[PDB]
Amino acid sequence: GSHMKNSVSVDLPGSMKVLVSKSSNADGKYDLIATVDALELSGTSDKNNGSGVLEGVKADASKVKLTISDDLGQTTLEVFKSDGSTLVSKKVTSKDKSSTEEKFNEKGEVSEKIITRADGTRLEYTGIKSDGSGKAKEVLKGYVLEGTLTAEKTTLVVKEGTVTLSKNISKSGAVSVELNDTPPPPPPKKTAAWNSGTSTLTITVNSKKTKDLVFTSSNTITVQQYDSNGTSLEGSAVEITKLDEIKNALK
Amino acid sequence: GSHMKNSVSVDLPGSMKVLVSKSSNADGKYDLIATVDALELSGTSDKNNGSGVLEGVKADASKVKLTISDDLGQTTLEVFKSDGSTLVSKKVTSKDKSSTEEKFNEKGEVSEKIITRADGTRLEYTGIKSDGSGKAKEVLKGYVLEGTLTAEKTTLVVKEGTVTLSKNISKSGAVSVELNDTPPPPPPKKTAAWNSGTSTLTITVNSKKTKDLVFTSSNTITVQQYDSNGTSLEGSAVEITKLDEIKNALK
Repeated sequence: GSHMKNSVSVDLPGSMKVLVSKSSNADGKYDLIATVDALELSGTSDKNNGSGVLEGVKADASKVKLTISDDLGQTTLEVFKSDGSTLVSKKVTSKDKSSTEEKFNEKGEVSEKIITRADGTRLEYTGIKSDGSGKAKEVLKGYVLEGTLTAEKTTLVVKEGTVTLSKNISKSGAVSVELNDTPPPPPPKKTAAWNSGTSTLTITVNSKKTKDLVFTSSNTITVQQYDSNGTSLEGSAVEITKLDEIKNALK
Repeated sequence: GSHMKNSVSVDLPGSMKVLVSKSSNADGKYDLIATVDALELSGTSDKNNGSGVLEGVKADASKVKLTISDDLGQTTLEVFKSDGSTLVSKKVTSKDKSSTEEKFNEKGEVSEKIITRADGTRLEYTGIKSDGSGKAKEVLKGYVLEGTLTAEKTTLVVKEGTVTLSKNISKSGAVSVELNDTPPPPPPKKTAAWNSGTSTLTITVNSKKTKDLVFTSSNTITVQQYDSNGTSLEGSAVEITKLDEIKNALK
């Protein structure tokens, strides 16, 4: 790969290496050389520990820039369009093996982002919108949490029955958790009044009369409905002819 | 079948016929003859309209008695054991074609009873016990209602969901109806408190702490239960290793 006479090799975060000249040149700057994805990057630095900025040009004229932090604890690898300013990809890697990788839309704005923690768990963001929202996924050991992203926080949601658990992660990385239980409305209870004089059972639900069941001198049962206000009967009484029709009227 | 010289034939309820002599005998009583189920029954009456009591003896010595009401509106056909007093069957039939038929246990007590109304609907009682209870069935046009019998009333029951409809019929035949709705208890609602200092969500149900969910600095979730009183934690925290275990803890 990269070769430099009278150089020291420096190991970098992200499984990269930079060669730094043992000697400084006329300006007292040190030469830096690195090969990243088979492209040679080069720069000069005031320092000789391996920190600085290295640059190169892909065969398709894309511009590549590798920035190495002063203490060697972090690398930033950026790929631009040929203009040298519209980002195509960006990966920041720290010595503890955590990292942030971004993909960009055609205008150079972040459209996807993967945060890899030092322990290998990940936050994966896709479909990022200009207001900072998007779809979110937290990849943990043994399982994946799903949710959404806003500008201030990532909200991962687990649902079971009527219970919702929300794990919120601020851009700072602070965690806060909430739980909600929204039980369905209790079904309104049927009550009934019996008028022995008219052999009529009047059912009520939610304080409204719903129907009259008449138990006739002919040993039959009829059902008649009330209007939506429960004010008076509507239509005509219907004689029940099968058991399922009694059950239905009790629904 | 039955034959009598100088007699008039009288049609009776229950598709029976009695022959009555045109003349009274020395005592001024009239001869009555009838054939019921191929057995000739005979009696004498003070009256000549066909009312009275006729009796006969089956080939197995069972005693049969047919009583015809004074106005001919009702017949009672009883079959006894040879003692002439332990009932084996009894059928009362009215001119309007309603009827009551009873079967009896070996001690001559009613064990089953069918009431047939003039309109052909029926009440069917089986397994009648000495306290007057038993199983009940009302056979209506198009469907059958099921229930139970007590000494004072027959209670036919239709259930749908949590609703129970009861049709009560007194021994007099008066009808009264009731409805009950017993909704299940509303599921107790989960609530939770978040302690940011300990990154711990504490769930409560029915005013008792149920479990702690800890969201650790290692990007893991642990769950630990409280005792049945909700007083303090029990056992040891268990690390969640799959999504189903989070859902389970939310059940």
